[PDB]
Amino acid sequence: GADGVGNASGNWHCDSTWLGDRVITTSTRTWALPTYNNHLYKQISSETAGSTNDNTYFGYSTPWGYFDFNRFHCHFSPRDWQRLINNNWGFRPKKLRFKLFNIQVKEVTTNDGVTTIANNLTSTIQVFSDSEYQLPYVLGSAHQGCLPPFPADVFMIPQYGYLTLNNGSQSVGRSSFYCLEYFPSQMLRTGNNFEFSYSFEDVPFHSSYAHSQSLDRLMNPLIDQYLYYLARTQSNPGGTAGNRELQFYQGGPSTMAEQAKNWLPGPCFRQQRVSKTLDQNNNSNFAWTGATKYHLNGRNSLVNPGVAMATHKDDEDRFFPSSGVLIFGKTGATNKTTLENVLMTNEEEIRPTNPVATEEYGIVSSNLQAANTAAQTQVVNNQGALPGMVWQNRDVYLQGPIWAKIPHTDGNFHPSPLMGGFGLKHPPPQILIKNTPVPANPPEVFTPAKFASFITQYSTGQVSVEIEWELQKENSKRWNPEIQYTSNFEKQTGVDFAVDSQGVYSEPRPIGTRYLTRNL
Amino acid sequence: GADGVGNASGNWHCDSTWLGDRVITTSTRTWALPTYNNHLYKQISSETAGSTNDNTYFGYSTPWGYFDFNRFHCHFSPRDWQRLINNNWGFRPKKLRFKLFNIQVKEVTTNDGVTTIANNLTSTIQVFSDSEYQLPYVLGSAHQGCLPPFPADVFMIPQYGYLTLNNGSQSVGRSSFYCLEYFPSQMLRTGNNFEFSYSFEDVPFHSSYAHSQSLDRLMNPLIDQYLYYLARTQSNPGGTAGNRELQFYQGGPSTMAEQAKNWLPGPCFRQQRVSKTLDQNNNSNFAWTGATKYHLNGRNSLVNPGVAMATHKDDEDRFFPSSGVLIFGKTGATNKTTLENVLMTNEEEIRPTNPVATEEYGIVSSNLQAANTAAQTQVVNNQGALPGMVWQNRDVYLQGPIWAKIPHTDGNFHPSPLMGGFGLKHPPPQILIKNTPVPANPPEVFTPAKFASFITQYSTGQVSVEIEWELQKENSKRWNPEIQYTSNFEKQTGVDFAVDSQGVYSEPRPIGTRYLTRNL
Amino acid sequence: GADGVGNASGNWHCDSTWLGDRVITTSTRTWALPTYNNHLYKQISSETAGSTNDNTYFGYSTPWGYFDFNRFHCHFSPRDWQRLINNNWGFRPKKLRFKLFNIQVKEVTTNDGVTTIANNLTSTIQVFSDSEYQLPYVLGSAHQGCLPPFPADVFMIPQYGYLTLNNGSQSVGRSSFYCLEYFPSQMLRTGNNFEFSYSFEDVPFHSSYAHSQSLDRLMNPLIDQYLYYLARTQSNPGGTAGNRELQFYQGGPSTMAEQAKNWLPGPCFRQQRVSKTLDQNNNSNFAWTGATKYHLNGRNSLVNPGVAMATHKDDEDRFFPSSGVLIFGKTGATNKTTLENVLMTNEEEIRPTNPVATEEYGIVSSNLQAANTAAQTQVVNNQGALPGMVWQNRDVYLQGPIWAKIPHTDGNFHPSPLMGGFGLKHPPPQILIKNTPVPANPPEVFTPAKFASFITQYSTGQVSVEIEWELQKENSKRWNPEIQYTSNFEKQTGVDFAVDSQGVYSEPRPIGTRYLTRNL
Repeated sequence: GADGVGNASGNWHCDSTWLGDRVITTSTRTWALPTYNNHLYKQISSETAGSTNDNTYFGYSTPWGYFDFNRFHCHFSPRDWQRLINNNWGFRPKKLRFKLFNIQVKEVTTNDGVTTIANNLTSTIQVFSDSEYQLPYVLGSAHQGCLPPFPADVFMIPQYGYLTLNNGSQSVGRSSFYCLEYFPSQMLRTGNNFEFSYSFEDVPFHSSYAHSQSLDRLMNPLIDQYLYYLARTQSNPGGTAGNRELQFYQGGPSTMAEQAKNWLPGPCFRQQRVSKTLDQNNNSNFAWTGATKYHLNGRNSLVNPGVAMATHKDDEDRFFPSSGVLIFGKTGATNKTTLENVLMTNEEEIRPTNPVATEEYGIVSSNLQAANTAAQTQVVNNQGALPGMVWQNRDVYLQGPIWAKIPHTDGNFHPSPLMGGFGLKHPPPQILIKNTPVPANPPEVFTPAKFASFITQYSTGQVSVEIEWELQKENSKRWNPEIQYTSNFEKQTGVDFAVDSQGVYSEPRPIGTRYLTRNL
Repeated sequence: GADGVGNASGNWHCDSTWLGDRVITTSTRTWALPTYNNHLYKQISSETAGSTNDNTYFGYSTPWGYFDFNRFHCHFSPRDWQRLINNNWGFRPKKLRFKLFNIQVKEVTTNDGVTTIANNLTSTIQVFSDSEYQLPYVLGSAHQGCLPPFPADVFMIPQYGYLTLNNGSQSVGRSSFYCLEYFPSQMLRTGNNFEFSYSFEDVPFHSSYAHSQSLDRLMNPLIDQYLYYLARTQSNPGGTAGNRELQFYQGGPSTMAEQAKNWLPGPCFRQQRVSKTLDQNNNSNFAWTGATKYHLNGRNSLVNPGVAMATHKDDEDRFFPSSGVLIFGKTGATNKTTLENVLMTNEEEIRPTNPVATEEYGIVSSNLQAANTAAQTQVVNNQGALPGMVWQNRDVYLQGPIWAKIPHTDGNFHPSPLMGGFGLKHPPPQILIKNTPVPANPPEVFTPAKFASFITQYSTGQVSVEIEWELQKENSKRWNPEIQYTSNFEKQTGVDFAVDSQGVYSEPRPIGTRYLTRNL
Repeated sequence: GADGVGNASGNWHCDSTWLGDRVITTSTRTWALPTYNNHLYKQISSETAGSTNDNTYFGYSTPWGYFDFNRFHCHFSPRDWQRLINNNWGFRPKKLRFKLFNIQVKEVTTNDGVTTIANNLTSTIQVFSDSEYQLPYVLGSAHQGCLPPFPADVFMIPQYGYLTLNNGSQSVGRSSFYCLEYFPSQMLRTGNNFEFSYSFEDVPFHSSYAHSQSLDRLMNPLIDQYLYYLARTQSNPGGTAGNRELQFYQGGPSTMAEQAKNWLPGPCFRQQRVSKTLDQNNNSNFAWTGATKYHLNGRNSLVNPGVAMATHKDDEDRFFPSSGVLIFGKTGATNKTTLENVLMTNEEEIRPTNPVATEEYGIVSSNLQAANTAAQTQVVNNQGALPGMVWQNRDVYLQGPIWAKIPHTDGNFHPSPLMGGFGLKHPPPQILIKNTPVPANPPEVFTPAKFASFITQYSTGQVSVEIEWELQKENSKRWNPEIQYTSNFEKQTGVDFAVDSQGVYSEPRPIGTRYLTRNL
């Protein structure tokens, strides 16, 4: 930064600019940063609370905080989100610009029950972004602490901490320890400000479209194929006795199912089906026991949300995959709630290309039939990738994560975040912030020991983030109208996506991007 | 077009030019276009014939016709096909040029049983190609209606129609309706002609070679490995009692199966085995019941032909996969025939890299053995892709489809048409053609109602299509002779791939591209 | 036109181009033109059918036809209409381009019950547009005969005819007679084509927005005015006796109605209220008797639809103004139908600025009160314009008229078509078309008499019209989502705005432009 105490270090700019094929969404917020761990790095482990072999962990908690803006509703208003999803077949991020400014560091003293807060003008904060991706990257794990959806809210910066390898609650030899004061970081007083600019690597557009066709129906309904299939292994029964014969027909309008096809549905990893009407569910706890989960190094980790698959079948609304959806809270919901409080997203738009998450991929022959032996088949619950598969990624939601970091590995298959958004090798850097320690008066005779005695203080200020988004226009020749995301129209006690009488902003429903349709 | 009634709008050119590494195959045909649906767009659905939940559909039938040239024998004579497959390791399309010309529109009137046909000189046809891929793409579904194999035949243009999303026999909200008079289309009288040129996107060469080695045999037979494997978990029995011991040998000439390898066979999705000798098949109808089929949105769709896999084992000719082959008709075969009438293709050339379609991929251990517990394994009927798999695509046949359109999706795995040919994001555009309506005399007092009264008329003309193909030469150092595609040699009542006494052209057998061999 | 018989005189182009702030909508149709009045100009009058003093008329019917493209659905598909109304605050026409081409003139002869139709190559049609507005302008009267909504339909050109001044069924001295062969007109054979280009005069954008505020509520709810009003003419009663006093309060949050305001609702001309539930209506025929109608030269003409006013009150959906709405037919509705067959439009979006069509404008004091005299007031059913009135024009609908011609008069007040659309001093010219007479063989000895003997013939061809529209973008800062025009979403037997099984295109509902909101 440049000037001194009585000069503001940056303006409030929160806006959205729709120009041509791009949109630039700027958002500004006010934040508050406490002092974490009394300026201490501490190791954390599951030893303190026994938990279970699956939940064991080992790691470190740091005094540093961090800035999270990895949810769309940070950058989008409900109206701006509506322009996007109604008018466009896809979008991707292009550029990023981050700013801290108008920094204030307060000192707080407690005497005789009365708490007093005063400006500390000479105290600093430390801020650095990790550009080289050297620290553990905890973004993209869909935690709390992101900038709020509503510009008028004030949010508290979350604490930074990370996990590493472990054996039980202990640490193995490969466990890493990172001191974050071992990086260069800019130190800022009230006149100083912080900024950096970032540029997204090239990624495919998100698909904001739903298919208007299905794989199995891509044919011409009027015309008959020139390819035979095997229709019958017996002669047409007259009610007397079946006689062995091989009969071949041509796929045609009459029978589409038997007709030949070039393509196959996407892969599935199956999951249990749960009903929203309680009396239709089994009486037992199958949530963890009957769960679909993957086994890694003796740990069973639930598969959530998992491979993208349609949530329910054509006519069945009430069923949902046990682990196979994203679930959001309604406003004023605790960390433990019932079905009425949650907001539950479903992917019904991927039914054309994708299996239903709660049902089989297909069925496959298990044996070699003969004259005495009868044909047997087995059900395919899980299927990996086969040549000729097509699928869709999970949808992105106004409340959902924007990106996640692709791990650094020898290989990956079609990397995309299974929660949603844009897989990135070099995602937006983590921004880390801390209150610099201010010692309380030292003893006046030299002792080597650690101080532990500090002035309790916190800092506040504003942060603005600006992302440039690229749009993919809708080319469709469809005659009839599209589906659109609309407002309620009929009267109601309060406006959706607006504050109530008490001042509490709320988002009544999740909103996905897939409305406009295109051919498959 | 340019000139008037009595001037021909284009020459007949049907030929093939083999030059260097390319071949240019031009083919001309004569066509006839009727009037479909009495100039009406009509919705079609399975409601009219109940069928079954798997065969339900919803869609639209259009007055428009379309040109199909998506089979090799359109562009290739049996001799030209023989030069290709004997001399070359691969081929791919490069350029495309399409022409309509010599257009004639006849009016037909029926009085007192006598049908009279006359030229209508002022009537037009409408032709447009969809360059932007905005309409449902029904090509690549292997329907009839393509240009005939034999240049002297006349073919009738098929009717255009498409399917969209449905719930049962009804339409959901995403069902699309396309009016094809909502595109710009060129209107042509007898002097006018139509042309456009297309350029194929870059695709890999088809493999016209068969491997001369197998994955498991890629080793050196003379030399012994330096890698141990676990040969025995007991001591060599003397006929007294087995004793626990671990014994390691080196893979060598003696035991190749136990020897270590870098690669794995391609993925499989298994299918039932059917015998061409009727008495060896089970007595039951397993065709649909014992079928291998995939489940998509509550519909069971047969998997045909499916993932490329060898049709039968080494010595077993008579068995074939239930759904796992392409099947062609002999001349004069109905839409329902027995085994003698069909022409059945097999892939035996992919036995080196690919599983047998009718048998297991492998076997895998199902449990953790201990002192009391005995080792158990389970059979792998289906396998998705694993690191280190190699496979071959299904072969292309003189009768088979050339290309198919890769769907527009977020992801796909090794897209290739499972029927065969070249997967294309931007395939050759659909060419759509229609007879422009000519109204019968109007009533002479104004009524708003739809006419429904038209002059019955049809159009004929010639169409030529020219594709430029790129060739991949045979580099082999193989000493001994290759296998080749040869003619019969011995006498027979009639020439193969030639007309009979009655004038009916016929193709006696399917012909694939894989003859010449190369190392694996 | 240029070339001869066997060369098409123009291409089919039907499309829509959305570029920046403009949209260019081209539409092509096929038409059929009969021979009207056996080539005769005939006078028409109400003398033939007595009717009533209000319905008397005098005029002329002409052999000429005319082209009508004065409805939006000619130029807009239901999807293109949806892009417009969802994304924009207004639109107006800019340019116009009209084309006739591919002309065909058929001769038709009837012998012994068999009707024969043949091309007549040397026969012509006559086409002229009236650029100087010299003929009676019958467009904008919302008649039938316009190009159909659906491009695949064929329409018959309506007959041209006009009315002039009359006394009863007779003609006064100012009655005008127009011969349309007294204008220059282009004569076209099958090779010839017709074209002209037109440019709309500058008009205000249509308002495609609904107001998000009302006139009476424009104030600040939190703050109290500095202006007093007279609250009470008696002292606050204690239950004993009222005492004369004058008391003044300040308009504030509590009482908004009494608060001072700068503006007034638009003018009203009142109309009767009819309920869609039959049992709530009076039992009588009040349709014509209780109608709202204006009296001009001894004729009572119904006021339809009339001055723009909200159709119903806030909570009352079922009521509608007797004459005060536009009413459309469902497909397959006769010229006499019941309530179920009609499609009825309502303006609820003008409730903020406009009176309810079925209720009073206001109430006004009728007398000078004194000590003995009590205050009296009268209801205002009709109100002309007052200083400080604001209002909204009636909405435009996909089925409704685009423009109407402002009469040429000494004065007008806020000219806009009361049906809807754009008032134009110089609207798009009338295009007039006729089949040129071809005489049957003359008698071979000279007679002066009129022929009356002609070859019966008709003509067909294609017509394309292209309008360039200018758009007004949506600038709103509104946080929450807008209302949008959406598709059905839930399943149904057939797609809306699409053909049925029989081929009949239908529009299920009327669609207005007002969805997006802006402040008042």
